[PDB]
Amino acid sequence: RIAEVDARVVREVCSKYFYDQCPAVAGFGPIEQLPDYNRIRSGMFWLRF
Amino acid sequence: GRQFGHLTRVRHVITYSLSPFEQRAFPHYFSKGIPNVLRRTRACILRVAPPFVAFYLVYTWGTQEFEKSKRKNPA
Ligand SMILES: CCCCCC(=O)OC[C@H](COP(=O)([O-])OCCN)OC(=O)CCCCC
Repeated sequence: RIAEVDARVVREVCSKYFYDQCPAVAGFGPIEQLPDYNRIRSGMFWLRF
Repeated sequence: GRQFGHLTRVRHVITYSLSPFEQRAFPHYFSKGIPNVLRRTRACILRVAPPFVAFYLVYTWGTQEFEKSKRKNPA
């Protein structure tokens, strides 16, 4: 099941779960500089792509 | 300038937030919206309206006088 994996597989698999998906976030401590959720959410895609 | 991470000190405060794709941008827009507008106008009308009513009364009197002050009298 590993040797099947090549670069095309990770791109397809990662986009399926990561690209343009709503993440869950949890913060604890001195997190004033923790980016706002909309900024986090916009980091889940690239306008160049 | 000022940066995030150098503003102030905060302790023991938790914030729960939901993604904007999980919720509605217009929730109860008229159900809860109008009663809130009524409360907001009710709370401030007595502080804003009187001076502008006072202006309205001066405005009608002043024109009413001027509009007829140049009428003629029999003398
Ligand atoms: C000719 C095309 C110009 C494109 C400008 C652009 O997209 O700016 C970034 C944001 C949206 O991207 P993002 O903030 O989600 O970041 C995405 C991170 N991957 O868009 C806006 O809200 C900016 C408004 C500009 C008004 C002058």
